[PDB]
Amino acid sequence: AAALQYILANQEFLLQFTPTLPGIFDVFLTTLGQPPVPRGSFTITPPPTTVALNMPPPRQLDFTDVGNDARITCDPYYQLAVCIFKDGQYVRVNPEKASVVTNAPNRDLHFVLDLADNHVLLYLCDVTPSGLGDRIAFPIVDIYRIAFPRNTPVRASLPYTGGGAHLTSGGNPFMSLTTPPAVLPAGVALAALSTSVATQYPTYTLPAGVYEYVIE
Repeated sequence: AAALQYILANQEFLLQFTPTLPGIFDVFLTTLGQPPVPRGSFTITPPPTTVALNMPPPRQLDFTDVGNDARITCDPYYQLAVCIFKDGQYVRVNPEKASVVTNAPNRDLHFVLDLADNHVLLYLCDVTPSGLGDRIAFPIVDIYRIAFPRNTPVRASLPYTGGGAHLTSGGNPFMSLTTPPAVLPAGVALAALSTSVATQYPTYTLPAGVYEYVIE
């Protein structure tokens, strides 16, 4: 926005300008006959854009399809804003699990928990440009801190395309991360909701159980 109000008595023009784009604007003299002479330079200014993740409000771990509300405090620039990296650029999040949704307080993230997150960190990331992370990315430490209770099941999905056979309940191997037939016990079953960073193998449910999230 630019606003221009003519004030006779005062010989002044009110200038309301938006701090947007870096730019240093050159102004020239107006009075009648319009003589060749400049006055100087006016500077337009880049915006404060901060994006901050806020805690899931209940102390409760929604390891289901509903997941949980990890709110965002953002200056209104970008929606559906979770990312990681792809050979040289950045690779966009699974669309099921990373639902930044609704005309709630600010930006509301309803994120489906997954053990994947033991061998992987995501960033809350600038969407709007044809390039990711210009108006920053928020390293989402908050989500990585996944807990393993022995009363609500734990869902695990292919954390990346490498060999995670070492998925273990006190040592014993289970539904290993990428292997020709995994050891599916009587408390495990595969999660139709393909909440996996990768295509090859989708999410499964491990039971009420503590599992060592390890690679080879």
